[PDB]
Amino acid sequence: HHHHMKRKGIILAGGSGTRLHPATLAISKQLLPVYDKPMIYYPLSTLMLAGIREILIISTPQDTPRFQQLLGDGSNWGLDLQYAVQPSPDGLAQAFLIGESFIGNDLSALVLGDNLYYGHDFHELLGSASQRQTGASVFAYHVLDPERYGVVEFDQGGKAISLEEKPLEPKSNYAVTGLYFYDQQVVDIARDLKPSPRGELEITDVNRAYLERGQLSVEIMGRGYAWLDTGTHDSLLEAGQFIATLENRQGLKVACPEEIAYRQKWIDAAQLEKLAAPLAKNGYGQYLKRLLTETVY
Amino acid sequence: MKRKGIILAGGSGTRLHPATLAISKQLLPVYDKPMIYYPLSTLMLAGIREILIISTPQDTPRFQQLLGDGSNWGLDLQYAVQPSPDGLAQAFLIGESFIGNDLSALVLGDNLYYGHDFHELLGSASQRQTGASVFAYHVLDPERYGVVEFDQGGKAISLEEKPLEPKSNYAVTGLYFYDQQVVDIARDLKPSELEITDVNRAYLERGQLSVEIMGRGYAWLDTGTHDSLLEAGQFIATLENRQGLKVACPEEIAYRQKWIDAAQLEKLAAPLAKNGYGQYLKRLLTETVY
Amino acid sequence: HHHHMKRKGIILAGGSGTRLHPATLAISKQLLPVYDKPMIYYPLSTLMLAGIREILIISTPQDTPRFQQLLGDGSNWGLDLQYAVQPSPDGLAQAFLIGESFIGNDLSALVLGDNLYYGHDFHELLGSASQRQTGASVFAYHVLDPERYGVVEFDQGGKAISLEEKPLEPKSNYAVTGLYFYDQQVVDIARDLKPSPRGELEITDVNRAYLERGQLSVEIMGRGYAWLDTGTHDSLLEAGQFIATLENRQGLKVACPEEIAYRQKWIDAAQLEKLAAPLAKNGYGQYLKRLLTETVY
Amino acid sequence: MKRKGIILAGGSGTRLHPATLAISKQLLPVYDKPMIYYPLSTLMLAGIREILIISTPQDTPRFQQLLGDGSNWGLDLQYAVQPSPDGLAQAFLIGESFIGNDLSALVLGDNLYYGHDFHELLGSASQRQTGASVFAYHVLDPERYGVVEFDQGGKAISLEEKPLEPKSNYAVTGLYFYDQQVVDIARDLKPSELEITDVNRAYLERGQLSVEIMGRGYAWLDTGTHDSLLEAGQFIATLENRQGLKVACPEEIAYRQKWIDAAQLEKLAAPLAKNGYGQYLKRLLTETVY
Ligand SMILES: Nc1c(NC(=O)c2ccccc2)c(=O)[nH]c(=O)n1Cc1ccccc1
Ligand SMILES: Nc1c(NC(=O)c2ccccc2)c(=O)[nH]c(=O)n1Cc1ccccc1
Ligand SMILES: Nc1c(NC(=O)c2ccccc2)c(=O)[nH]c(=O)n1Cc1ccccc1
Ligand SMILES: Nc1c(NC(=O)c2ccccc2)c(=O)[nH]c(=O)n1Cc1ccccc1
Ligand SMILES: [Cl-]
Ligand SMILES: [Cl-]
Ligand SMILES: [Cl-]
Ligand SMILES: [Cl-]
Repeated sequence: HHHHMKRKGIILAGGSGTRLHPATLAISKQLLPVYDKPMIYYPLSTLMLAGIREILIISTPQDTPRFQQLLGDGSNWGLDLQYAVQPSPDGLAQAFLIGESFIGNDLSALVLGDNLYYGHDFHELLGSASQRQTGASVFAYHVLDPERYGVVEFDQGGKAISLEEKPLEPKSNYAVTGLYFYDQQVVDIARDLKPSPRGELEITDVNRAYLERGQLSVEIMGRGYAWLDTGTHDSLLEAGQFIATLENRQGLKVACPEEIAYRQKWIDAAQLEKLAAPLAKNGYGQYLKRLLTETVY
Repeated sequence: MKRKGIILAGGSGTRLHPATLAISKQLLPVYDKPMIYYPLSTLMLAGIREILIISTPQDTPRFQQLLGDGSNWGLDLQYAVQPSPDGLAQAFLIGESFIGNDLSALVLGDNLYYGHDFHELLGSASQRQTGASVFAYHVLDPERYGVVEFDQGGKAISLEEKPLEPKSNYAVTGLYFYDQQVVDIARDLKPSELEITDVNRAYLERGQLSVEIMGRGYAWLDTGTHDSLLEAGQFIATLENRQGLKVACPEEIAYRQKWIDAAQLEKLAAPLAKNGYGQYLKRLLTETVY
Repeated sequence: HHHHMKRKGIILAGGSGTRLHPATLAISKQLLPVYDKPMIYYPLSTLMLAGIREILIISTPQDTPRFQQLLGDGSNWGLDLQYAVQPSPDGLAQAFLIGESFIGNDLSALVLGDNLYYGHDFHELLGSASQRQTGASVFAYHVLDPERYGVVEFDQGGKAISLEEKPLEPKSNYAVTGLYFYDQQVVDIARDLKPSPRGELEITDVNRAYLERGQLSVEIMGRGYAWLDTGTHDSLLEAGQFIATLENRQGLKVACPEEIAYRQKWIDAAQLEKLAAPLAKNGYGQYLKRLLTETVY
Repeated sequence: MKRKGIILAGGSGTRLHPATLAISKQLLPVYDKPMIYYPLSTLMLAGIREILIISTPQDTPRFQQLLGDGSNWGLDLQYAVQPSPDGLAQAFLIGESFIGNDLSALVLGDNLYYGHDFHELLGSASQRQTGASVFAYHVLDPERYGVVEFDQGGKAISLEEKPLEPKSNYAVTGLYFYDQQVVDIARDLKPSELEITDVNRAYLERGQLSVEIMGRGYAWLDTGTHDSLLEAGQFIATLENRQGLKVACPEEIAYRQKWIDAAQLEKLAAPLAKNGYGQYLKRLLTETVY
């Protein structure tokens, strides 16, 4: 027949299996707080910073109602939030099959629900990835332990020439972060994925697909950014200390969704005033109130 | 006489919202385990095996899922709800039939204790068949708590809940031992909240309150703020990683109290075998820890 | 008679009096480590990032030999380091009287020896301040406790219109950080300063002087930067945790002077190899060695 | 018999360079006070007032400036140098004339201890007039230390310094009590370094080594890395800020041992009056701390 561009977001905030049991037995990792807010506020704030307003949250059946209770339909923050369940954790690239109907014919963005980013001109780094309407965009960050991640190899010109998932002998220390930008080809790339030996559909196979077509942009997220680790109990604790230090220093919050919707002009002063009221007695609501007065450059 | 325990893990209101908007504080981890493991481990260390967990209606199912009926750790867990947050002393009205004609002990679900000879320090409270024991602890901010005042001879002469002008820096901790009188004292309480400090004052007036000092060489950790939640997890991380030993591991404590045997400990470590907690429980079977 | 532009740096790493006694009784604050290196490496690294190679370190008479033992004459790192003593702490603006001969007819830069900065495109933020050959440049950063600092007030257009030192009622939450860029007028501005009521020559009077002549640029250092606090034992501990978290995450060091001189091309591979050798057994020397191999973007 | 003390605060080589390039580790603060205050406070808590500080030649003047002759805190401090880092047992050759015919105790200048009833735990070692006492502590990484092996009955049967295959996870801590034999045992040692574990093995072979367990409810903190230095300061910050009480404050401990009086404590707090440490010492004059 005959047919005659915006970008949707997906947050994968599914099962971390038993790795962090028993800490995570009664509740999933992405609802645990990092200092003063739930973990999912951070990657959600990241999507919002990319200008993305229509967002699918993928979680386990057990925990979806709790994600729904925390976040609603998004209307309070100028967003539209929908929900989908992942019955079993079959790999990150399942997000695109699970989210196939949500995505439709649009461009998309995947963020892991346990990743947090901090640093200056992050809005602008996401802007270039979001503005690119063709191909895929990922970010490479220097890490101590690249063997844990998808690793990107660069030629002497600085061109990305290979990707490898958890290599025993990394070709560089540049890990692919858990924020991915995709055009309309990804659902089709995802549907042709064959499981890997450990029973998972690998995002690195999706990104390699783009690489082999010449449509993978790999931007460096520099060392002046913090891409923090929530993979261990220890790293979770370091992520909370990190955010506490920045917030207590500056009197500004990292990854406050109310604030970000306010600054984007997705909600207005009066709506922000309403969101503050039920939290007026604690520091978070008193912080939302203070935003109405102050110019923050 | 057998002593029954109660963990009160009720609501903290909106004070830590949005961090606790999704789920109650006592289910969140402190470092490597759910917060409630810590006060539970305290009761177990006092020899207490029959225990009532009281939480909000929304969250009981989840305490219940986490901990079950206790039988896997040689405990006998029961559960009950606190519909609204109307004071710690409701624990004894909600827990009345559970307690029966027995001695009891109440620990708050968010209190963490650490230190040497804690088993002994709780032994002396536990073995008192008569009266009540509580613990006083020096703190920077006594206004936040029940404050005990002492005479020059070291005798408790008043308790005050959240006084504007604390009489001392001694704060009553969230661990309480009681005889058969506490239910009836709980039942005649009048709202101020139904205050645990009124329960303890009732025993004080009758010369039946033992106020033992919990010395400066014990850790009574603060989980009342986001900052103090953090310091607590850092505090436990430092101890566990220095020693290769875990703080408030119920499976280990059951095993050491001989409430479960080596074969049961082995089955418990099986599901967790690929991570550090299972590896740890496996390592306990063949190492002597003094 | 008849006469016929580079920028020199000064690090003020003098007396913190008795405020941090007894921690600082046997040694000055600026030699205490922040995680894995001495505190003075951080502000020194900041000057180096601004392209500054000729640097005066001002310390107490008691501690100069220890600053000299740590840092030498700078030749090992492609720098020229000189030393001057401050017999009594009479205020930060004394740096210009103490450093009058060192400065000569050049432009200058003052950094406090206990300030540390982290964040992306810091090189570029310093570049604009350093390239400005006229007037003064300072940086304003949002803090929880502006009452502790020099506070900058902005009009609705975002123009700086006043400065106040430790105001009881701050006009904004924007504090002036401890990095200052100056033209050839500063030594003369400094020499006319009259002590303040508490017996100190105030840098805020110097900056107000520039403001009243229309030659103070106040650039915002955004919230995506960390300007960390070493004013208390607590904040010192948070600064060390902060740097440990970033360094252990990335496998890169913050404020490694050897690395920065290497990357600037002030020293070469073989010199860096020599600086590594006496530290080869510890993580710091093994890190200097690894830099010779790897491309870090 | 009077027992004299030695703090060994010698060189850590280049291991923490460049952080310690400027000055030795034991002069750096842990949170709010210089590291050496902590092992010093340990000796004081054991009743030890006559103390020899041994440090590198470069740094002695500065230990000497920091601490003086001790008289202001009711101590009697002396000082001596360790020219090179040739093993902890040199402490007894360097300290030989200082020790004389007396009993002695050696603490490493970078060891931190915390916990309840520490005064008592050191009392039982201190009061032994014969033989040597050391402390064993469970740790994750016993290879880094002197490792003690026990028989099924809990008796020490071997000590090994930094074994490649530790026999247990029990590590000997950096606090050692000795009788009059240690100098002569130190003097017959042969370089392996002159090893403190050889000194302790000499007493073991003669049935004269008391190996007491320092339980899991005590903190023996690690200052051997940059990471463990940090965890230690965080650990002390959390205790001091929770309690409003300081850990290892020599002035306070002198005052409580009645080695200095209220008027002396008052003069000590005067120079520090504008900061928290002086304010703290002033606050100790009019508060009862149990
Ligand atoms: N840039 C901001 C902002 N600022 C904005 O989102 C913003 C939005 C529109 C215009 C200007 C600034 C904020 O309010 N909170 C915040 O954490 N950041 C940093 C951030 C945001 C999301 C994820 C990681 C870091
Ligand atoms: N004392 C123990 C023990 N020891 C025991 O449970 C025990 C009990 C009876 C006999 C032998 C060991 C332990 O295994 N785990 C633990 O965390 N502690 C300390 C502790 C226990 C509860 C709360 C805070 C600290
Ligand atoms: N930008 C760098 C760099 N990179 C450089 O200095 C550099 C120098 C010349 C060209 C490219 C990069 C570094 O090596 N270490 C470092 O801590 N930073 C960040 C930094 C440097 C100084 C003060 C605060 C943060
Ligand atoms: N026990 C005390 C005390 N208590 C005393 O010194 C003391 C000694 C004799 C009688 C009464 C109190 C103190 O004041 N400060 C302190 O840090 N402690 C614990 C301690 C002391 C040294 C090292 C590690 C922990
Ligand atoms: Cl960067
Ligand atoms: Cl104690
Ligand atoms: Cl920014
Ligand atoms: Cl113990």
